[PDB]
Amino acid sequence: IRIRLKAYDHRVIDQSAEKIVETAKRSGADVSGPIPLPTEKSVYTIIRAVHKYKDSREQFEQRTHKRLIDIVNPTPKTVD
Amino acid sequence: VEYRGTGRRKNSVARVRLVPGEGNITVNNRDVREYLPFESLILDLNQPFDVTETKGNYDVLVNVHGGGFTGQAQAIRHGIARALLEADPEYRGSLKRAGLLTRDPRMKERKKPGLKAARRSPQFSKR
Amino acid sequence: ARIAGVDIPREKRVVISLTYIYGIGTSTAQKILEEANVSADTRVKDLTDDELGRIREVVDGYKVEGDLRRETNLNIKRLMEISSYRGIRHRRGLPVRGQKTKNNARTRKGPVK
Amino acid sequence: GQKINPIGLRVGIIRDWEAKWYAEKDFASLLHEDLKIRKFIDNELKEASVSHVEIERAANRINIAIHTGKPGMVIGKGGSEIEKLRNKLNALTDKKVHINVIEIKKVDLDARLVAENIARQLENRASFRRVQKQAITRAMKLGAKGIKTQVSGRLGGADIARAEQYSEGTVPLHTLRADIDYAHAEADTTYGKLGVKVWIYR
Amino acid sequence: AKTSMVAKQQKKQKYAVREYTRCERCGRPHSVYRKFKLCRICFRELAYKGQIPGVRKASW
Amino acid sequence: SIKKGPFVDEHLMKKVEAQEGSEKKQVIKTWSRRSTIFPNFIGHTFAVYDGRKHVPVYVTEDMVGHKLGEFAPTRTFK
Amino acid sequence: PRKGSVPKRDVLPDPIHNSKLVTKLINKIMLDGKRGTAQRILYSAFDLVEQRSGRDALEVFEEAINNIMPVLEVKARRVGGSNYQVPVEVRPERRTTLGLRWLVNYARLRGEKTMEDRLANEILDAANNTGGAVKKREDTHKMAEANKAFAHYRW
RNA sequence: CCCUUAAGCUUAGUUGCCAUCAUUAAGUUGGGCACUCUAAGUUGACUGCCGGUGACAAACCGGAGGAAGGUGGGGAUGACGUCAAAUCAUCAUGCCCCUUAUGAUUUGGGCUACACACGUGCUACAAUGGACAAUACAAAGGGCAGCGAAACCGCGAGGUCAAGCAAUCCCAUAAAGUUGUUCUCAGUUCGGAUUGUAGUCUGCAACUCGACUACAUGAAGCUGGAAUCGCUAGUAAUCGUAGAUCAGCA
Repeated sequence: IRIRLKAYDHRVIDQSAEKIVETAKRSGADVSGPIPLPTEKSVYTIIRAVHKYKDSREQFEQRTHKRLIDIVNPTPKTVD
Repeated sequence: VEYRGTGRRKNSVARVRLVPGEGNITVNNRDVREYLPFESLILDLNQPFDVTETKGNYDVLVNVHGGGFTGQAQAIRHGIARALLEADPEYRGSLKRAGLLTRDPRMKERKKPGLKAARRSPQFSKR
Repeated sequence: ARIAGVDIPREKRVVISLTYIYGIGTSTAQKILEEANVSADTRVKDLTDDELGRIREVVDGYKVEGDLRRETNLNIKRLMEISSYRGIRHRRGLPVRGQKTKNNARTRKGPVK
Repeated sequence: GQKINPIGLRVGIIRDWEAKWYAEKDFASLLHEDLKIRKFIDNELKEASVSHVEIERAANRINIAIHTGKPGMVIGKGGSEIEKLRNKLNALTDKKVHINVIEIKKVDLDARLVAENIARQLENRASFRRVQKQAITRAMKLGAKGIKTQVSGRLGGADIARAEQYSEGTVPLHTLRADIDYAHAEADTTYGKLGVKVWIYR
Repeated sequence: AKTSMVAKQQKKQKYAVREYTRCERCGRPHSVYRKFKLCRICFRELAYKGQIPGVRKASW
Repeated sequence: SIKKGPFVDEHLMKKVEAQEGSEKKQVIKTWSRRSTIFPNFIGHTFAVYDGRKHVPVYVTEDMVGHKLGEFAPTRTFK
Repeated sequence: PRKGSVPKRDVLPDPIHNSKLVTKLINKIMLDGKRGTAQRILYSAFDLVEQRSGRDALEVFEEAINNIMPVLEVKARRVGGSNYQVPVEVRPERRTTLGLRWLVNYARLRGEKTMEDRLANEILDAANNTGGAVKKREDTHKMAEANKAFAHYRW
């Protein structure tokens, strides 16, 4: 089933992992617990000076949080 | 028994157990001299035994990985020190008048964006 | 000394030290060693009487010419002398190559700085 | 001579990364419609008190929270205003559905409406000073740790104009963790094109 | 053009690649990106206050 | 360059083969430098220039690996 | 650098030569940062020196430093009202740390074809006096051994 | 102060790191343990009286110090105002102008190419050094239009673009310090400049409208003027996997 987890903040994907685990925990299954993954990032650099000014440039990018979870008990107890 | 053979320096870690009985440090099914390129200092990576007054104490079953080779070594300045410190718990109050038991000296920094090479920036043509 | 014109130097290996004489040299010289027992010996003045005969009868039978085709330069120029390229728009116009004729340094066509 | 945007730094850290969603596959064109719907309460609503906006869509389940400005005068009667607002929103294909409402208060508490509001009542040949200082007091009378409002572009009645910034002491910007905020006033009338500056502590 | 070179680009000048990316609501041809479909000073306003997510100004 | 489709023009070489009825030579006039050529070129100029006219060009067994007006003057030294 | 008092900041360790001066000169001769290359030049090129030059460079390393290191220096130091230089006392970090580069600037001097053998030929006709390595030391050290100057200065 | 690395409780202790199990070509199949920061939500720190007093006027020194020098490198942080400049030209401008030409179609042409004198970023100017070769390490973009494995076309400006498809997982010789084939100081097997042959592949068309190149044309060259280049740790010496930008190429 290799269900996925994907985000951009460091508080919206821990919730993803934890809360799908719990949704499966609230009812009977030997479903899997929290399996966190590292914090990845998505860069984007570009000149800001309206003219030909450069080298006064500060790093500018974003953080793409990507987690993963397994559902290790397919059940009619807590599936959807 | 010596567990927690650990200790890292310059983005290149290893984990080096220590075995009760004799002593022979052995990374990646090789020796302290036949995995590092030539770098005549195979006995140096184990001077954490020659600042120790005894060297052949505990066999390893070590492992490696990393990016280069210079950072790969000189961390095992702890590959003995960490597990060795742990099993021999005498090793904090008698192991620093040489400078072994814990050291963790330097590491890396950010390649500056727009500059030639971090510290190196656009040079001046003339004036 | 014998392969084409003369080539004198010693103490070195004959395998690629052919670079002097036009068309071919060193690189191809050590890559064209397609004969019966011809090879670099580091004794350019020894060990050689008849081997050169066969490994030269090739160079005459090597219809790909070398020096003999030094003139394919001149003759491909001859085709182009209608102001086209490499002879008219590169020799009759007195310009440089690299298609940076002049933004960097240039000694071979313009030898005067 | 630089105090850069804290609209542009204090995001996610305390005030949170506003634009919200991932989308597994549709990446460029669910945003090809987002500026036009997120800025739809400032373009088809005529830049009216919008304090901040948002986008939220995966799962093909869009909703978007919004102040709805100061509500009641735009809404009116029985709700036959915002139904046509939704008529104007989704009918692209299904774009910007269910754009909900939590009401907002105190026009003179927060810089966002104040910005284009004081891009309005200075330039009317009235001693723009007399009203500059007016909404300066009215929003430094509440009790925030100040609002430093000042006109930077084209004061006066004579030709050659400067950036005279008439601020009032203290309104921080270097409380890196807390939020300081810039809501801007890009307007004009009869005379050139004007510039004003605003900085609040909440 | 710039204020009239919008259709020429994002209409079909009849080859695969004669579309050269330009800021969505602008005309600047240099400094652009497809999956952002915009530019430098025709795009920046967004990651101020959050209209683009997870964009911290520094500290990778 | 490549093999497999020298890029004989559709319009241009149509103008040739159907204007190559007789020996009458009306060659290009095309002020265009993009063509590609056959063995059946028959005595005529080209116009491989666009200043304010149309430029006579090489006709007989000219440059043989090319697909354009390689010999056509527009400028020189000064 | 408002302050100063900086040391060598290194615990000179050696491989299998047992010395504290054969590890502080391995980085000076280290051509374009070559550890093993210089390590093989200090265990096979510095050990075969006797075969080529004459004597080995193992315990004769003190004769290639003590019999070449100068004392009086040449640094401008205004004092009183004129303009005369004053020599600094040859200290361990200002005589052995700077007086041990007699193998990097002299490696490209010996004109004996083989540069590797020319680098090992720096121990011959240089360990004593009147050589090609102490020729620049006699034009410096011997310049203030009799002509005394200010003694109540700061340096 | 929130953050980039940091003994760390750990935790993803599955694709993770491999003492415990030898079921481990990167399909870390594995315990679904760890063995340890490690894969961050990083968490600590600090003048900490400090061992001292300056005779005291606070501080700071340092006894070695918590795993990181006195704010933890310190990332981000940017006094008034000087600067008629930074934009009328990539952007938005108050301002008036050619108006079947200054726009305009592809273009002829052209911000590379002369008749020259200087600024440019490194590889130039052999006795551990090329044309040349068996060939250790992966960082980190990636990739829904991409990279090519172990094997490999190794002649480049890649290709079948075939298999794992966000820690991994593809560019894998990444280039050197690892044995160093090869050319004993003649412009000499150092050369990739022109007088030469021209080429990897994606173009609606290389004559003046870039390349670097291998087929190797063997030139600039042998330490430096009135005229020039990193600097107390891995930053640079040298390159380095590649490519954002985009149908060629840093």
